[PDB]
Amino acid sequence: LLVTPPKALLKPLSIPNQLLLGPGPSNLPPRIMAAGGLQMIGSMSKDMYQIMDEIKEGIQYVFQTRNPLTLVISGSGHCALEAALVNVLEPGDSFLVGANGIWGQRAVDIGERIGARVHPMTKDPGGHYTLQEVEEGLAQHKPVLLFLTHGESSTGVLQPLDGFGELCHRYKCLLLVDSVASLGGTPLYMDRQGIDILYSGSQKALNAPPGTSLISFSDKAKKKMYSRKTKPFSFYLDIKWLANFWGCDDQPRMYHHTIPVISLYSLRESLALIAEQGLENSWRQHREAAAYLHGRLQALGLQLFVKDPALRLPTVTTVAVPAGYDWRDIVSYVIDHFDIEIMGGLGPSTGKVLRIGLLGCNATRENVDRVTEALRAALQHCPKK
Amino acid sequence: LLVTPPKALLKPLSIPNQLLLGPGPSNLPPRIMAAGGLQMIGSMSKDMYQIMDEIKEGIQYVFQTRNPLTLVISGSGHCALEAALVNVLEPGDSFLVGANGIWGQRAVDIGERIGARVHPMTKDPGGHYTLQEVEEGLAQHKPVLLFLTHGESSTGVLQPLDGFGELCHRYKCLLLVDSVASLGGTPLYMDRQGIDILYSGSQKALNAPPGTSLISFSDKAKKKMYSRKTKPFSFYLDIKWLANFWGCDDQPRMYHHTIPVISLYSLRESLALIAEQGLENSWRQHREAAAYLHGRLQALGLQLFVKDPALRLPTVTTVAVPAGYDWRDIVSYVIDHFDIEIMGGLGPSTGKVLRIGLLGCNATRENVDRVTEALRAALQHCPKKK
Ligand SMILES: Cc1ncc(COP(=O)(O)O)c(C)c1O
Ligand SMILES: Cc1ncc(COP(=O)(O)O)c(C)c1O
Repeated sequence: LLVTPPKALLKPLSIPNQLLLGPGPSNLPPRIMAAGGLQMIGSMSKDMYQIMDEIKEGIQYVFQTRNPLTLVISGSGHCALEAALVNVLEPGDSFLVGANGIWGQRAVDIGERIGARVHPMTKDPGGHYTLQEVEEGLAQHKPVLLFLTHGESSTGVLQPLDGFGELCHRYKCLLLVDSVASLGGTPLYMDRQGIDILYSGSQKALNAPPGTSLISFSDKAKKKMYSRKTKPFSFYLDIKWLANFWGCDDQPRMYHHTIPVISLYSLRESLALIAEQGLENSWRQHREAAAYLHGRLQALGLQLFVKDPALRLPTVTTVAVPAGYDWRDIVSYVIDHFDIEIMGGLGPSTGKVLRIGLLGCNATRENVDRVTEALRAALQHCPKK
Repeated sequence: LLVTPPKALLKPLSIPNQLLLGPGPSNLPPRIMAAGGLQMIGSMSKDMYQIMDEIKEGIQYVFQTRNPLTLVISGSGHCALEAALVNVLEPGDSFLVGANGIWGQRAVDIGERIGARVHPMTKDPGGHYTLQEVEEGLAQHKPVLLFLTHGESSTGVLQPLDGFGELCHRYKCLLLVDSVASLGGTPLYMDRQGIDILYSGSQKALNAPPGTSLISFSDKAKKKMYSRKTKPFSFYLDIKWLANFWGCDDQPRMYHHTIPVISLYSLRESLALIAEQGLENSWRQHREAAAYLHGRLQALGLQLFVKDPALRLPTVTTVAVPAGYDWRDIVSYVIDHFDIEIMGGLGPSTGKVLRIGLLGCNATRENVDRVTEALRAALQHCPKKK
């Protein structure tokens, strides 16, 4: 044979112990690890459908929606975003985007690829959108769809959502919201806030492993996706097929693709955990953990990148890189000496920030203390121009 | 709150003990279960990249390729097929498809959606392509890409592959092969056989959980994907981005999407297990387990759907549904009474066949015997038309 068994593969798997305090993925609690170690069941068995149905109820709970077109996307946060866009948007459709961070920039990229006429509302990192600004975009561009990031994990921003749905609906625009970083960490009410498409991911405050994502569509969104003149560019993400297999339509489930059974166990357990805790209690925990972190970072002489506390995303905090340091030095020091992962910036915030995540079971004052101690040490050991 | 905590989630997760002898997914051996129970590491950590590098080596081993553009797709087998098509095919490209089962039909569907000029070579379930049939399509349709299913798990057919890559190259056509159901279970040699795009899935003979897939691209395929004057319709599956993050190009790894860290542990362990067994040993195991199943099925009075033994896929065996039975009765009998899963047909083979899988750790004499006794029972106790 051309290729021999890889020597490295003949060694056993060995992973380091890391406290993951960046913007995700987050460490896994015991129940979620335990679920990940379970045996397979048939991907189209009655028992699998029951688990799926329970996951659906769980998503409806954490999104606060009664939308029946609610399901799991078999891919990461990006894949749920792509699923929303390739299904809602048809070539030529006007697409208004909140490009105030990497996530709006990604929505622009996807939208251009699938033929939308994309209209970015570009805002410096750290900014958020007002009702006035969005209405100017609706006036100008008459979009079929608005994208807004709820939790801007690249900039640390918590985007207000009240009023945007009603505004979009007046202009016959659908409202698409990214809650990958905000879900479970901060108030969110899909139906009350008139959101038409809402997606999140498994690996942020839910503390499930990365690889799945959560999505829900309103009746107005469904009407668009189900009256397209062309098929979506994606078969894997075609919502008509996915809606059927997830039991969201009035037909028996037909095979589309094999769902990630073991990941669905773990997701089920992550939704059970937050259902046990209670949404509002989870919001409380994150709010207070972030407030504690903010004060500890400030005591170090560090400056929070988002100055208005009301606009700070509890789950991902941005810290202005301290003058004189190489942020890469700080990030490396924190993992190398304290086995804690934090991150620098991303997209427009690249080079400008450090990012510290407080996600679910890892949103604790203990972890705030750990990362604060590690940052303190990095500031006095990392070289300062 | 509009929605209160679902009471069903407040109960513990419980799963039944099922022997999965369908065409996939397969049961997990203990080492793969154990990998899936591990703690997280950073998704862009040095240690993660090492694990990715080892998985890449494991893919190059099981595919038998030295292609540097080899990586995991963060999606099921369908996602790897879509990744191949959306990156290789530009709107208007001629696309020749071996449409001899559901997998060719799905390639047609994707090709149509992404604006290719699709030319199906249609065949009835059980059919396979000869070199002369493919050359007639290559001459008539001038394709930039041919899709062939290697292991046609919906029909039980093993498509010969020798010489198809060379033939395609003579017509300046890329060869894309689906080996989701064949990999590990039957001979396959990506570079030797001139295959330009090869993909497989995690949940068949590798016995990993479903949801990841394996893909490799030749330099000829890479040239086409990196030479197009349109961006692919997908960001999530854009090969330029994926190649970078998987360490296949000249640039620092950039964040694209978060890879499924835990699934990569388990996929890594699955590649380690087959690297421990040895490809050829795995081929022998499957060949012998299937030969045994074929004998035991025929001794029951059942007819194998693929009449030419050389065309029989070891990993997935199609059986004619016996006259007078509702195949649904047989399949439900077997899971309801024995906790054994088998399947009916799929796409064109629906209603025509039962499908029995022998995949990796499940490809054993003991499991052939269990399914044989289950079918014996089902034949004795399922209603037969008057
Ligand atoms: C707000 C936000 N949106 C989208 C994503 C993308 O998720 P993924 O990395 O899982 O594709 C992330 C990581 C995120 O924080
Ligand atoms: C040959 C073959 N191709 C493709 C698929 C689809 O794979 P998945 O369900 O993982 O998307 C299967 C199941 C298969 O046996």
